[PDB]
Amino acid sequence: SMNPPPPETSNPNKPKRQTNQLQYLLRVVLKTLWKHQFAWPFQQPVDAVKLNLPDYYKIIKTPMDMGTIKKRLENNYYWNAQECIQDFNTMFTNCYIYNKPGDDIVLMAEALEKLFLQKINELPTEE
Ligand SMILES: O=c1cc(N2CCNCC2)oc2c(-c3ccccc3)cccc12
Repeated sequence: SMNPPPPETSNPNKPKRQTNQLQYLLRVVLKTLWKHQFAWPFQQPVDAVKLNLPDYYKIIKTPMDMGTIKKRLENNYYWNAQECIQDFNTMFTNCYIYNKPGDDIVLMAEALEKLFLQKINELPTEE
């Protein structure tokens, strides 16, 4: 059993910016979810080998995790806020796609997503 390579966190061929919205996504949104009691499973890529989930990367073709998002934000990898917001949503959706409703991992994702939605509701207007 093998894990795929993780998502890229640097790409000199990809245009990127610092924006006040992206700064908010790191300082407020990522920071808030990262410190949460249920953050730990989402702080790095899913290790499908160690977790004995050999079908994981057959079902999940767009893996994403907050470790990757954190690195991307710190590196200023993104062009806009929507790209980063999409990464968070991909992470949550992967969990709901792979697992059953009410599973502990799904409950954890739901708690993080609730806070995510609350914080992005107050995403500042672009300066
Ligand atoms: O979709 C998942 C599906 C699963 N599993 C399916 C249910 N049993 C635990 C692993 O785990 C996940 C984990 C995880 C990582 C380390 C320990 C525990 C969980 C993290 C993120 C997503 C999943």
